[PDB]
Amino acid sequence: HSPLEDIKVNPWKTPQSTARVITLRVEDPNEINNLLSINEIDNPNYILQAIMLANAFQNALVPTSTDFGDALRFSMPKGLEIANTITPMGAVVSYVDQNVTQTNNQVSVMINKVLEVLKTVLGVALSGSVIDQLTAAVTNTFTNLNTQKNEAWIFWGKETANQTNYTYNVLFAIQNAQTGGVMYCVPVGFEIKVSAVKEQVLFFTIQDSASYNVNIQSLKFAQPLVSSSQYPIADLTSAINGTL
Amino acid sequence: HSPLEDIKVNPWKTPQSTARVITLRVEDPNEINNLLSINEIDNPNYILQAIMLANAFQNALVPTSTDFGDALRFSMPKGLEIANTITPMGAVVSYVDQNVTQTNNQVSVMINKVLEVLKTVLGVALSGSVIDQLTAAVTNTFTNLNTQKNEAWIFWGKETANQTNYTYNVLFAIQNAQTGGVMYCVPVGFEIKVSAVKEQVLFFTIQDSASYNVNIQSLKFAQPLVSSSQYPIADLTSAINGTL
Ligand code: NA
Ligand code: NA
Repeated sequence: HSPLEDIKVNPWKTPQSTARVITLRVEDPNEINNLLSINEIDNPNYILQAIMLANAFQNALVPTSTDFGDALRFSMPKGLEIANTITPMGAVVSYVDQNVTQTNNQVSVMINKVLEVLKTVLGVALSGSVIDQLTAAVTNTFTNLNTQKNEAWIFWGKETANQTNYTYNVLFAIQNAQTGGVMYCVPVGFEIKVSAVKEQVLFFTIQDSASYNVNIQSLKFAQPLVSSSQYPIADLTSAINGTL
Repeated sequence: HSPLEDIKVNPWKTPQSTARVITLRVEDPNEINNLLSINEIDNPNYILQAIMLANAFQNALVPTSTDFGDALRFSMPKGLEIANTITPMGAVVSYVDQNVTQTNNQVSVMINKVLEVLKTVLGVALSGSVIDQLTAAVTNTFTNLNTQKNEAWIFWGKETANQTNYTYNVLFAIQNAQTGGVMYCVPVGFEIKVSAVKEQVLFFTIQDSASYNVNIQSLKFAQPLVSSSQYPIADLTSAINGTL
């Protein structure tokens, strides 16, 4: 019942997203998949294609060294080998195998360091389109670990009084305006040593301080798009199960 | 190359889950959906059914009072009305509309209070099967809000020097051993007042202290299962878009 004011437009205020977010936890899959699958898609007709890329790079996981512990991590080298075998055929655009370290800094700093590596792998345009999920995904690598601790993508290694070893395996599938005719796939294998006992790590936040020695292995894989709109849903159920 | 030791079995050590987790962020859906869709499924053939339940309860969102701010929240009453219209037909098993409050306690405490309400709605058996996602989902209602702040399920209301108002809309779809022949659907509308400015709230952790006044509105809806294995994927793309 008030008067209608003229428009004051703040060109910096970010508008609320219209993006729909759906998370699926698939109990007891026929075939085990140890990659957290994070998908940024504008056309659901490429969901099947995204899952099938995750199915493939499952074979690029490898055990860590015995001195690290009993863990699986995505290997950049084996990833390259596997990349070649994927059909429809496609190209490895970039790859990285790099150590990241820090001393007595906040976890937030470490997150930014890791983000800097994955942003280099994705590139500016690609980073921008997935910035929210990318940030959240790296955040959830170092914090929010309690609800994740027994999940299929995280593996705990050696556990001393001064240090905890663990691996974390996440995969990004991107298909939007910035990808055009290809879907991009970016698996990431984290091998993390952190200067805290597990009980503390399980409840680490961005405010907590810690020293890290971290190895990141990743690659970027473009696969030309293949719509699946005409295939039955049974084919998607099969891809999720890893039996397709 | 070591000797093979006899088995020492600790019956309390939780085994690593085999559950596959896939998150979809669907850019620019045809129809906007303001519910975070969290799905606990053992058979992907019921994914379509889960999305279609989320599509329906979108219509049960309502604006908050003007004094709260410009926000949408799932309404338990309107939910009941909408429940009746859903096909295939089904039953409202339980519903809640309850205030939860706390004074100068840790955020962790508040999370537990809310969890106690949603566990009452789900029941013991049902709670147990989805305990990890349920805990994470309530955790992400009060913390990890920075990467979420501009997403479609969270709305910011009035923002004073002493208080922040916001709503949070999440939906659980459950289909597993504990559900049998029905899928369960549990939408949740949070109306949250918290005794901190937004800048602080955006970076609240479980360790932070705050006073809350929170209204929770939810219901539990059983729908007999309908497999979609024979339908084309285009039908799933359509359900995601809200055009089916
Ligand atoms: Na961000
Ligand atoms: Na838990």
